[PDB]
Amino acid sequence: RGPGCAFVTI
Amino acid sequence: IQKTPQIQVYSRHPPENGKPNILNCYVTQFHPPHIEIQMLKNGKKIPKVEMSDMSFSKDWSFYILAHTEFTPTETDTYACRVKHASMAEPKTVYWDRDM
Amino acid sequence: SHSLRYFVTAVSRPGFGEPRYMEVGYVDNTEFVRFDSDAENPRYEPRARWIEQEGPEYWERETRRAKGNEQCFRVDLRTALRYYNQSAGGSHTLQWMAGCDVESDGRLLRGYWQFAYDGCDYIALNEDLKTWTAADMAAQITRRKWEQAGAAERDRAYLEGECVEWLRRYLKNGNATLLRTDPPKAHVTHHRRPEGDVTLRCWALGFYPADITLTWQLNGEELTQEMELVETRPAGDGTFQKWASVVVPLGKEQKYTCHVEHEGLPEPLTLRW
Repeated sequence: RGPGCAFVTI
Repeated sequence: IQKTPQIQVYSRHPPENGKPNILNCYVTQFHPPHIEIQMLKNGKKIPKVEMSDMSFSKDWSFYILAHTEFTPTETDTYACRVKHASMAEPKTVYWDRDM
Repeated sequence: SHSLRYFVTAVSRPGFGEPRYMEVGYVDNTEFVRFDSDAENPRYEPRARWIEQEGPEYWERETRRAKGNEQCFRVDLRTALRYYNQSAGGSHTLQWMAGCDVESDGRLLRGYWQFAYDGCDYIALNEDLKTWTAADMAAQITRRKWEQAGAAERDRAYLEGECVEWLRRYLKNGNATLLRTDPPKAHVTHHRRPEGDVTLRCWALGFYPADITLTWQLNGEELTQEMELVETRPAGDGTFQKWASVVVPLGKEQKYTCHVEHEGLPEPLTLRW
């Protein structure tokens, strides 16, 4: 299964 | 920040006139990802060409595979035509059976 | 060892709606899942036979993940415009690769979690899975932000846990195909040139995985002859192809040997014309 950003933005 | 596509046109199996095969157009090392690729037989667009999903490499440049079923002959000419923003005009690459 | 990797791309298109958002997943050199926000009814979709029998929960969870990531990348693309003081009218790309290299005993050899903006390195998780390498001043803003938020901790947990566990399952699902190491079949072709010399071309066909080394040699000396090495290319059937050429004087062909190294070979190949 793939990676999740978890709404961590640059 | 613009990389020009590298283009290879080649058959899946060693080609034999009269024997069914697959013709590939493999396009790599380009950026941005937007690209238009067509496979041509005797100068005409080939109707059934399958496109792989685009992905990218370790150096972030993009790559994609086009392919079509064909039976090579002595009389038919095959090519891949690629349009990308890094190039003023589309580039047509003919199949070279030794490459 | 094997690898599970996801390749994520968002590309803005101002004036034509929201960015196009895509994901593709691989085990080694075998694609197995995809997502494309421009598809009719976008869903995570199978692209290998050995993933098709994951139940509906799997596809619902991965689709939900992709659609959350899509929103994140919209925010990221807007933030990059601010960091770089760029106009809102241009098209830009944000890319993300994450995944794990795992030995057959389950040991994590390396984890990756890295980004590029407009085709150039932006920020990358270091091999320690604790610290970040930022490529420019804009990425230093991101590094400060993720350091203070402890972002790497959650990222490392994916790389040491979920990534490793699911790679193990995928290799079990696809054990009929994913474990093969098909060695290259190699030969040398001979092409006289009008200039009076000869091109020798060393071919490697039918191999998997894609990593291979093709080298022309004499007897240890450095080769000054004209050479050429094409990019490794897919045959389309799960195998790969490559060739490597050298221009040699007519009558000297037998001095040159092509050397082939590949994971599937018990010994490297040495071939002559």
